[PDB]
Amino acid sequence: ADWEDNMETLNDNLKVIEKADNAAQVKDALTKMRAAALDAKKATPPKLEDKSPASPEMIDFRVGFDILLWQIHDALCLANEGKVKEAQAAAEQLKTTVNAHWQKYR
Amino acid sequence: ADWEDNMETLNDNLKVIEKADNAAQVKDALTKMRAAALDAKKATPPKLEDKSPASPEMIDFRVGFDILLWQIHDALCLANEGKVKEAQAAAEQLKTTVNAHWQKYR
Amino acid sequence: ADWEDNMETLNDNLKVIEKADNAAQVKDALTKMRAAALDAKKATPPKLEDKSPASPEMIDFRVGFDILLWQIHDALCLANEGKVKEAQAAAEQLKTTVNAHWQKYR
Ligand SMILES: [Ca+2]
Ligand SMILES: [Ca+2]
Ligand SMILES: [Ca+2]
Ligand SMILES: [Ca+2]
Ligand code: NA
Ligand SMILES: [Zn+2]
Ligand SMILES: [Zn+2]
Repeated sequence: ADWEDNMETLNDNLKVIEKADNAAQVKDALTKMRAAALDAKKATPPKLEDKSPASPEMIDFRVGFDILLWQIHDALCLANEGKVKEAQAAAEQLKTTVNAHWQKYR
Repeated sequence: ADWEDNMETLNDNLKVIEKADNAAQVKDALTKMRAAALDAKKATPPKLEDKSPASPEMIDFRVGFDILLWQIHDALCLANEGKVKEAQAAAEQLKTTVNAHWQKYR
Repeated sequence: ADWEDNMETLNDNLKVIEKADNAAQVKDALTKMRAAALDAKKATPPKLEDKSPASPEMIDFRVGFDILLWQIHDALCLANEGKVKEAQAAAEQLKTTVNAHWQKYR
């Protein structure tokens, strides 16, 4: 449900970044990604729906989103200094982390 | 500090930022806000005292402080580059989020 | 990695930062510290091995690594601006936090 919609939002803004030209477009898209990742962090993903809220699996899930958030931050920092090409290359690796998380927990 | 005291710290420093003259005052206030938001993640609002510490409700509460922390980060990054007016405008957005969290959990 | 090996990594990279000659070296060390701290967030330290993963003590432990992560970020923000000496001074606060965490949780 809502976790899946957050995953899709992350992918949409990744495509937005991959087809961007100036630094402010990349920044806007990464900011939307950060918001979607934070919204997903509080969800219970489909694979873990049968586990206790107190399970170590859910803590690992949430810390994985913290890792994604610091990767988003690095891309955003590159974009905020006008390094558009480097920001887009960092976002290419974000595609991996985002969709690996998607595929791990769906 | 308990949750209400940490929220008071957030609001006191939002006022300091609103009335600030230079970048050093804004940076000091935002650093205090960051410390308060992190400390608040260890607290429990009175209406959630009967919930499990990792219940979805308490996860939502802690991740709401993560959302605040990333908005604080944006404002502090602006203040660190001497962008005082942009940092104050971002702190005005911070007040909205702080108020919404206050209303949600008090 | 387990908690102790992550603490080893944090201490090793604090030494690297202290002796570092340029911004690339400081950025690399701080990035490794960030990774070790995020990994340690999924661990259980020796003092809390008799506590539940979702106990209040373990939530407080994870928030302590969030605090460290934001201090790492401050030093990394300085290094990203080429302010090597200021970043090393900031890493003095990391040493205090890391040492206190070692003493509290070993
Ligand atoms: Ca009060
Ligand atoms: Ca209640
Ligand atoms: Ca060892
Ligand atoms: Ca060693
Ligand atoms: Na070593
Ligand atoms: Zn947690
Ligand atoms: Zn930053």
